Amino acid sequence: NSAQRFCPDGSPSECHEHADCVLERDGSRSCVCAVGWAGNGILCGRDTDLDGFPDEKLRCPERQCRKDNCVTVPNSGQEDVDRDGIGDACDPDADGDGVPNEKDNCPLVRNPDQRNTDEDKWGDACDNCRSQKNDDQKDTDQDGRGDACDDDIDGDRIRNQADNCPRVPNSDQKDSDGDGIGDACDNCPQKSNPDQADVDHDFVGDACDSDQDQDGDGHQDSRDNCPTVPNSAQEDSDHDGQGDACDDDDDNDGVPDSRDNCRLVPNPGQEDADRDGVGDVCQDDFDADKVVDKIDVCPENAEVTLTDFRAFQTVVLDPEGDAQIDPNWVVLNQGREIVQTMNSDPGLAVGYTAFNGVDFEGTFHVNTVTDDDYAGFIFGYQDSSSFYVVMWKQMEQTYWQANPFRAVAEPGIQLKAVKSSTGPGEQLRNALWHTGDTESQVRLLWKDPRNVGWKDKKSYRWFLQHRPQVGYIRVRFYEGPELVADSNVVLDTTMRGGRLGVFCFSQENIIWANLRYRCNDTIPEDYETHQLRQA
Ligand SMILES: *[C@@H]1O[C@H](CO)[C@@H](O[C@@H]2O[C@H](CO)[C@@H](O[C@@H]3O[C@H](CO[C@H]4O[C@H](CO)[C@@H](O)[C@H](O)[C@@H]4O)[C@@H](O)[C@H](O)[C@@H]3O)[C@H](O)[C@H]2NC(C)=O)[C@H](O)[C@H]1NC(C)=O
Ligand SMILES: [Ca+2]
Ligand SMILES: [Ca+2]
Ligand SMILES: [Ca+2]
Ligand SMILES: [Ca+2]
Ligand SMILES: [Ca+2]
Ligand SMILES: [Ca+2]
Ligand SMILES: [Ca+2]
Ligand SMILES: [Ca+2]
Ligand SMILES: [Ca+2]
Ligand SMILES: [Ca+2]
Ligand SMILES: [Ca+2]
Ligand SMILES: [Ca+2]
Ligand SMILES: [Ca+2]
Ligand SMILES: [Ca+2]
Ligand SMILES: [Ca+2]
Ligand SMILES: [Ca+2]
Ligand SMILES: [Ca+2]
Ligand SMILES: [Ca+2]
Ligand SMILES: [Ca+2]
Ligand SMILES: [Ca+2]
Ligand SMILES: [Ca+2]
Ligand SMILES: [Ca+2]
Ligand SMILES: [Ca+2]
Ligand SMILES: [Ca+2]
Ligand SMILES: [Ca+2]
Ligand SMILES: [Ca+2]
Ligand SMILES: [Ca+2]
Ligand SMILES: [Ca+2]
Ligand SMILES: [Ca+2]
Ligand SMILES: [Ca+2]
Repeated sequence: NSAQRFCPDGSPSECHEHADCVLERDGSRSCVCAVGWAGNGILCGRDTDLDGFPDEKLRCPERQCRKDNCVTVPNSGQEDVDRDGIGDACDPDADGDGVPNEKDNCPLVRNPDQRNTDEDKWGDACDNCRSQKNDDQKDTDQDGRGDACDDDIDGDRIRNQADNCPRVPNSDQKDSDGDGIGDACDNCPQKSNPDQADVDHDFVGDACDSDQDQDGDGHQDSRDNCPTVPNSAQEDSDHDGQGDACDDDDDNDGVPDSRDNCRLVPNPGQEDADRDGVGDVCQDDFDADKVVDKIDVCPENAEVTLTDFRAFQTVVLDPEGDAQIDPNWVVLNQGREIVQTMNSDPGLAVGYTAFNGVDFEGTFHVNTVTDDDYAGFIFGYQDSSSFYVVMWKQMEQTYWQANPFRAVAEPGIQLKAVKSSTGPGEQLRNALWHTGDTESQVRLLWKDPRNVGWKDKKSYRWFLQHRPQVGYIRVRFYEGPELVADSNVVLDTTMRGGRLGVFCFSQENIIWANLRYRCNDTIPEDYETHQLRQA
């Protein structure tokens, strides 16, 4: 029998049995349903597919109270085009136009006529390049004309053939070295590297690249706005050249941040609308990003703001190709849900924001009985040769390519460090498939002692904690409401910060739903416990 708890401030909690009381930085507090449950904090219903919408409707009136419109397929976007109560994620005819999904060249825009003049994946009714095949449907400047159609693909009003950065906008067209490649998109804005050689594919060309990075934050010294402090996120509030992590007045208003109250907005006076410790222009907006602290994913970082994965770099881990099918990625739920539909070569979707200390949670689900291969997530991504990966494989299996070596994979969660000395290729590939260490490639920092694969159409919630400063790594897995695997504190210092993403390898129809990341440098307690308990 469980009883009513008190909030973190000691006031009596008034949350649901299956909700926690959290207090925000302004000493207000709110309830959140615990993993396996959904609603506001006060009403919690069971959440079967771990996606934030409950199996039954609830009496409160916020999105998360209305009944999940795909009870078992995770769909945090809750998308329902034809608004018929069946979610796109599990409605036989998503747009209700007669043509069932599998046979509909435009599954979400209605088009019984099924016209498709170029014969690419997409019907005319929803193809941003009518007479030009282009299944990936890239529209870099969000204009309507896909790239394959666009005479100004990046929308900077400079024509493509007359644009020295034909894809990265730059109306000033500055090329500060004449290599022909414009500053806005030259991997080397200082040195002529017309050929653009980038041997390691870290996106620093050769005439630039030093491969010197002493703090391990994934930034070249030559190019690290704060060389000795791991600061992968690279913030520099004032723009004064030196990043916050070493800078002594990150905003510049004369007050040292050693003793300042609006550390990130100019406030030379330390003046207030109230006496409470915080200042003024930064009251409930520490970083004045005009996004209130409570909702701000990186409450003291001006450019990051909201968990958002729709801007993502795509990495391919065996570029030669074995299947020569590339994973293909769909984002949904406003950048808070990723989906991968192919039975593909290895690959990573990786978001553009980087982090120091970070918390990252998602729901892993493989929406299909078919295959039994690998899915996972990525944190501390620095480049295609340096990152941390968590992968899981349904079925024990020896990889079919016996070259370059025999890679055998086991069921059951793996934590791996990837520091490849070769990069995307044959080696890294078998290295990633193999459950164990590969001499110049991968180290298996942790594996789940259960040795249990993921179940077909089942939904698991993951919670990562990374603290690059102290090399702290810790991952938890929940199946339904119950915790099922815990790595414990894994100390490892290979990439001291990086970017977040997802990984897949040979597995069609994975959903990563209800994705959340946030800034967190406050180091977990059981770190010093771990450190002390060397007795
Ligand atoms: C950023 O990271 C910080 C550390 O990793 C996070 O701070 C931690 O916040 C939690 C608050 O939940 C504190 O942990 C404990 O909370 C429990 C809650 O009771 C329930 O859980 C316990 C197991 O702890 C279980 O036994 C019970 O049955 C309950 O179901 C309390 O019982 C404890 O007193 C304890 O406070 C950590 O102490 C706190 N650590 C630190 C170092 O601050 C922080 O919240 C993260 N911030 C984010 C995501 O914004
Ligand atoms: Ca009470
Ligand atoms: Ca649900
Ligand atoms: Ca659902
Ligand atoms: Ca529908
Ligand atoms: Ca329908
Ligand atoms: Ca249809
Ligand atoms: Ca249609
Ligand atoms: Ca077409
Ligand atoms: Ca087309
Ligand atoms: Ca375009
Ligand atoms: Ca252009
Ligand atoms: Ca355009
Ligand atoms: Ca351009
Ligand atoms: Ca240049
Ligand atoms: Ca150059
Ligand atoms: Ca390079
Ligand atoms: Ca490099
Ligand atoms: Ca560095
Ligand atoms: Ca640094
Ligand atoms: Ca600065
Ligand atoms: Ca500072
Ligand atoms: Ca400064
Ligand atoms: Ca200051
Ligand atoms: Ca200030
Ligand atoms: Ca104040
Ligand atoms: Ca803010
Ligand atoms: Ca922010
Ligand atoms: Ca299967
Ligand atoms: Ca297989
Ligand atoms: Ca496969």
